[PDB]
Amino acid sequence: EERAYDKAKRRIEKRRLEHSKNVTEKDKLRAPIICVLGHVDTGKTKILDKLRHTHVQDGEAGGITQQIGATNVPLEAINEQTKMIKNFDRENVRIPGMLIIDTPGHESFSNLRNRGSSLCDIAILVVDIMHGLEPQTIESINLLKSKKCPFIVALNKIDRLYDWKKSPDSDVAATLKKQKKNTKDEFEERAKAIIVEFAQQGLNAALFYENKDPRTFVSLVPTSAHTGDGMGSLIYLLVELTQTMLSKRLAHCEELRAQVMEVKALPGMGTTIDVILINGRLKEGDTIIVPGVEGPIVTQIRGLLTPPPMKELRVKNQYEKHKEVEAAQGVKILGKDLEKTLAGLPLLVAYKEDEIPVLKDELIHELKQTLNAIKLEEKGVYVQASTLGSLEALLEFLKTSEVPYAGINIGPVHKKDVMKASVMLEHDPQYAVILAFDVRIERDAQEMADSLGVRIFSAEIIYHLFDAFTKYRQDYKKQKQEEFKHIAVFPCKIKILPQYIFNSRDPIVMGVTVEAGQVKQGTPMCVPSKNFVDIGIVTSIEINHKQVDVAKKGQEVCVKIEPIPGESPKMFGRHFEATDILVSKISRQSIDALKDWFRDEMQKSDWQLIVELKKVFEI
Amino acid sequence: ARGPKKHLKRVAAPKHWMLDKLTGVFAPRPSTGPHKLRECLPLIIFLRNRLKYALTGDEVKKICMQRFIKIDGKVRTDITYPAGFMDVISIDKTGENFRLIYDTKGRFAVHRITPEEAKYKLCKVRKIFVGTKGIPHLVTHDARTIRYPDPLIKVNDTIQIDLETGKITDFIKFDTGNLCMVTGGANLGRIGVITNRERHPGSFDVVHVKDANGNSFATRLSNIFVIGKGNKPWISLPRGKGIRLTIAEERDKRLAAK
Amino acid sequence: PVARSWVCRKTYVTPRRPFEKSRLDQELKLIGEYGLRNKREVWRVKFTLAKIRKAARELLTLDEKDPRRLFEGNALLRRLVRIGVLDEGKMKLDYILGLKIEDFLERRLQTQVFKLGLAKSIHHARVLIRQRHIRVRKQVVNIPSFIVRLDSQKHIDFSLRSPYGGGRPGRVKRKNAKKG
Amino acid sequence: QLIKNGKKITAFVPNDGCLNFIEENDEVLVAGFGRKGHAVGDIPGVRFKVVKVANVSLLALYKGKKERPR
RNA sequence: UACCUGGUUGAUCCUGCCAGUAGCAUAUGCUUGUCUCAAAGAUUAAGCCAUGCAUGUCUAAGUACGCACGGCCGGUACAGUGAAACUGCGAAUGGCUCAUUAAAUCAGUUAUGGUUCCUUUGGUCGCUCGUACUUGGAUAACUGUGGUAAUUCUAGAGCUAAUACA
RNA sequence: CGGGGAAUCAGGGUUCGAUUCCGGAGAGGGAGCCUGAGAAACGGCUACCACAUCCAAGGAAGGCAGCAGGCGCGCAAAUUACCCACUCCCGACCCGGGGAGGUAGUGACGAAAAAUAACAAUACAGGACUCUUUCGAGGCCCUGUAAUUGGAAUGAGUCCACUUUAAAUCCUUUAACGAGGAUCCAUUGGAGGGCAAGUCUGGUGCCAGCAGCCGCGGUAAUUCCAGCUCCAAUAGCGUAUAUUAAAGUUGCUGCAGUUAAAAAGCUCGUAGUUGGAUCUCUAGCGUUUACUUUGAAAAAAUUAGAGUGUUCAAAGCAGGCCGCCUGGAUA
Ligand SMILES: Nc1nc2c(ncn2[C@@H]2O[C@H](COP(=O)(O)OP(=O)(O)NP(=O)(O)O)[C@@H](O)[C@H]2O)c(=O)[nH]1
Repeated sequence: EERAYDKAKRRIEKRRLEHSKNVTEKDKLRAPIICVLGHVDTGKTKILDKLRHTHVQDGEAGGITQQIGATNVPLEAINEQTKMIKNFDRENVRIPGMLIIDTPGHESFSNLRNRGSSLCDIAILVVDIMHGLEPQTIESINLLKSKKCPFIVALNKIDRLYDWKKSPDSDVAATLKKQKKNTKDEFEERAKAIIVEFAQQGLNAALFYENKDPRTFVSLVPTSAHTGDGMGSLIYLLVELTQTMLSKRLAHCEELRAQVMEVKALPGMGTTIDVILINGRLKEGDTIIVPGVEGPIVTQIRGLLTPPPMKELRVKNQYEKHKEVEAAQGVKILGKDLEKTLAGLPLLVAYKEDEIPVLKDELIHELKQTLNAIKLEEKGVYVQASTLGSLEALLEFLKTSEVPYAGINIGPVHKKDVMKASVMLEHDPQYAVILAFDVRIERDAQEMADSLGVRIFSAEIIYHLFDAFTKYRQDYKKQKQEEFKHIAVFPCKIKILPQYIFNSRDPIVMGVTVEAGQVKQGTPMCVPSKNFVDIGIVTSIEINHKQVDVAKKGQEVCVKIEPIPGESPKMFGRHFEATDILVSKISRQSIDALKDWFRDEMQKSDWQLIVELKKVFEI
Repeated sequence: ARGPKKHLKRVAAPKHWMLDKLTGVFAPRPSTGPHKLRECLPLIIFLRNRLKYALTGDEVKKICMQRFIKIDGKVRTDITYPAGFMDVISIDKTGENFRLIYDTKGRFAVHRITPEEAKYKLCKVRKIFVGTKGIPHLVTHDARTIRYPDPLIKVNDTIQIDLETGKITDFIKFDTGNLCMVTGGANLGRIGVITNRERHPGSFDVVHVKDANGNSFATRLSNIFVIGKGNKPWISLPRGKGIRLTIAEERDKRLAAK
Repeated sequence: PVARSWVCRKTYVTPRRPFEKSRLDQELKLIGEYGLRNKREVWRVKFTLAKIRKAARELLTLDEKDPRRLFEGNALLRRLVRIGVLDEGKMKLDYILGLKIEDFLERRLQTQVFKLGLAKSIHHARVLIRQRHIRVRKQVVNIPSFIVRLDSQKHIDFSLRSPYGGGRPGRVKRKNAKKG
Repeated sequence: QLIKNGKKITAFVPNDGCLNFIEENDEVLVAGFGRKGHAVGDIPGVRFKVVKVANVSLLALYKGKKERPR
């Protein structure tokens, strides 16, 4: 037991010491993890499709992307695009090979709430000339500065001038020097502007072939989006930068540094995890401890799936089965009970060393700002998303918009999900909704939702889901205000304006000035002191001749009032005099009605009169 | 189901083979031949289970494909070939000849014969017909169709055929006071003498047989086979003389031997 | 379809009334006298006796000249003479009904090992058998519920390998001999 | 509210202080009380009793052999 | 082992059910040292399926001009092993599941003298009164030119076999 | 789906039978057909209906209720494993192939055997047997709540070597190690009655809870939450739910109907059921049945049951003797 635990800890220590003293040096380095960030529609992706030469870019059902993925380019492609311009080191032995990871950029869900699972060895920042710098670009370079990693900056829309001589697949220096002079001056002016715009943000940037001294300097590489001029210069500078800088960090050692990157629900596969397998020769039919939402899960690997080389984790491709796999690749893993898991955490692979635990409180420190904040105890909206990243994005939107959420799930919508939305319906009718992002609605779920009072918000583009939800909030506010009206009588204290033209009865035309609160139509009124005599439902409030919705805290409003059908209507002089005060009839029902769901239209700093009038009306 | 069945489950095989439950799921499945699937014996069973020569199924085809085994003086390499009642299995390698006779308890017994007796076989005639310019024909229980039979041979008579040729040497009429053997029902394998038959028109004829030990039993006509003329058999009998002795003296005999 | 048999049988019947003084006593006497592990072992012998008695009872109803009754009766009596709960004198079917649980519990290897004076207590015998010290004929048995045959009684000897009989010191004696 | 037919029932929590371990909007396995779908000696108009809470047995939470998953 | 016990009353004797008692199956709780035997997505959804596999096959004995191999003997049509393809046979068995189905299915008993039947095993196969020492044409395989984003898609061109087709 | 059967059980019965053997049916729903001896075939095709895959938008391709596996559904069910070696099937075929099938993995569905100590030596204001009237006397026989004393025996684990196996595993076999809180630790439910076991001691105060039923809790709780002790079954024991016996509370055997629940308000009457004595063989018959006794026919498996030391047993159909003598009954 404890002696097995003690020797288990000591043999773990032996293994990691062996895996530290192993340490293979002298070339054969690890493939760097090249990250790519942007604003919204800069060109952070589709440049990757141009690198890998993939025809399908526009097949996203929208201009924006909503997931992480690694394209996995391997040396033949590097050599193929290298031989085109042929700079340095023909058939270089020293190159591991390239691994590019694509990141989705957007204002909402704050650039994938990133937290870009760090591991951004070489970060590529699209600047995109046409629009200059962007707020997500400044917050991205702030994030890149927060954890000090080396990153470079690439331009995208250099050909978009109308006058660029589009000579594709050639040197940037050549293509720039083969244009007219005025355009070069315009490019060097906006280059200077970008250099100053980085210089002010605690950087030192320059144009990729001057000095260069990339120790302190950063490389402004001009690239064309559509044509592909600079793609050679890009991959050259990437391999050069990685060869020069990352000489020791990228050693092919034998530690266990597999990281959980994405979680996906695929048909006939269960719940699959995309992992960037960096260090650790993990085997098919070997136990792994995946860090979960509701504690860690012991998972048995059924097998290793990899997409074809120069292809993304975008569209369901012919994923080839691999029994085992070396530590330089990004692979998809599937097993048993991978339901609730956390993204951007390291993955421990375990042999038969009798259960090696307790590495979670040492990970879960100040990264608790995730799905774990679930209020099953309380009420809330139901949320579903294609991948986990999207689910986090929806929850942090709900957090920002101030709405509680009860249940969350990954994959398509089912009859249990609409039943959880139904069991909510009893508590708060508004909250009984399902926010479904880029997932297949089922017929049985949809027909069960339509048969009950449960609405589902289906949308592939996240803008539609946000807009649809907010529209529903305003629609429910309108649906609440109208058809549940005049019960919130609203606080009203009227002072009589003496020597005004009175209409006696049927109707009563009364010239008044409000002293406490504001006065609108349909508020019942009462006179105290003379017992408690009542005038039910004021019909219209008018200034001089014109109609008004509210009183302006001391207005000369002539109000038309028709007392409710009783045995006798009340008369001026006989029952109530000009000296007597006019006070609104506020009860437990009315105060409770105007307490909740009247906090936006409700008065600003006059509240106290309610507490001051409920005490005299006895509440 | 569609078309004919090709398999046979082990427990669904006929009981007189004495296949055990655990050895497999399937059985031998006797192939089409002269004798019925229910009332035949695959060579795989005879070699492997009865003679104890082969251990596995491969050794049986390794024996048979080397062409050491004849049935009625004709070489058969089919390991699931049906050899039934009165069929003479000949192993000319080891010079051993067996005739398939049912024993008292109602199963094919490993009954050896002299090589001189492995020359002929007895056969019960099923029908008699004539056709195409009137050469009369005969058909027997082991499906041997013979042309120009002796006109004294009527239906339910027995004929003795030389195995090297296909011609009738001698024949026995089915009359009162003739040695017969039962080949179907409760009384299967019992040898006795005919006393009488009771003809039931439009139904099965029932015969009464008296045993050598004063035991009298009845049987259907179809399950009778004349083996001897008068009381003397024309073939050798099994270890027991076809005498159904009861469980009482079965125990007495077994305890006496001990 | 699979080439496996599913022929499994329950060997004990639980009592109708779970808590009943007079009964619990009677079972605990049997355990105490013959050092049995649990009340399952008493119910086992009750169930086997009951089945033998039911077989005798359903044989009695048939006529005295019936071949089936004669054969079955003789076979049952032969087996009960063979196991050693009767003798040649009292070998009538009627006397099968006059047996009891004591007669069957006497024939346990545990009981015989105690009664022949190999073990010096009813509890020691069960351990000695279970520890692979005892052997019948040339066969080393470690089954307390081994029901000994009448003719197999006259040789229960210590298994030759055994320290007690065979002449080879065990772990304790070896360890004490090395540290001696 | 049940999962299959989605209709409302009232279930009696068994042992002392077991109500503390349950919270509103949790997944709960309920069993028949014992009298074949009839009432109990004291508690009127209930047929059912809670056996598991949030995929954990109430006996385990009562005896402290497990802890409510967080 | 042909068995009963608590509960209406201040107490009694009843009718009468509720409760207890034991067995058997499905679930489930907590516990779990050794060894043999062993059921297992039937109930609800005969609801829906990614992926891999589950039906193929050659002897001396239908067709061998693939140098894919080396071998005679060198004027010997065809030494042999044999991919590919044509030809023959199998794929209608096996396995799965229980939606259907109420004199239907099915079970025991009889009938085909009212029918078909690959295969095996026997019988029959100059019983017919009128180029033969071996007749004719093609198409695969192979070579060569192709189309389509795409499939176990296939067109055109040049040879050559039969137990294929005549 | 129907049978062979299963659970329960005095005799009679009641309930279950999707599920390994037999027969039927259908491959998402219907319909139509080619080939062939055999199909209205779906791991064949053709169309429509419902779902759904790829796409260059022109067209292309679909069928797990085969084995794995996944989603859904729900209280409810295993590995994307290895092999044709066994049992058999198919082919031109001793030679090839087979998720039929076999072998492992998951497996407290359930069934059989069976650990968690045994013996010896010490003292009892211990018990019985002998002496003395009592006190008080012993190698005659028992005893425990001794962490007292002692060596003897040993499987669980660790791990050579085999044997087993297509290759492995498990078992059996056997070197080395392995028992003094033998801490190498036995649980699950009860202790008022039903019903075996405490009117012991803290706590709470008709609150918390227990309680299948009757009932217990309102300041001395035999029943709640705990401690200690005891009882029950024991590697298992609770709980829920369908079902059987109990139920002579579905009554044919075998129940009720004056008042407990119950005989129509009354009579006629068709179908239905029931119905008084009596009558002592010449190849065809005798007036024909029901009834009863005998005979042949009736798949194995299952059930009863003969034989057989699986090390015993549940099982299995084997085995036994110094090349032999057997069995694979019987009902
Ligand atoms: N000429 C030119 N085309 C551009 C430029 N930027 C984008 N495009 C084109 O505009 C279209 C949509 O841009 P896209 O690459 O999807 O932008 P993104 O910022 O990568 N989008 P996402 O958020 O999905 O990553 C594509 O056809 C792309 O090639 C640019 O600077 N110049």
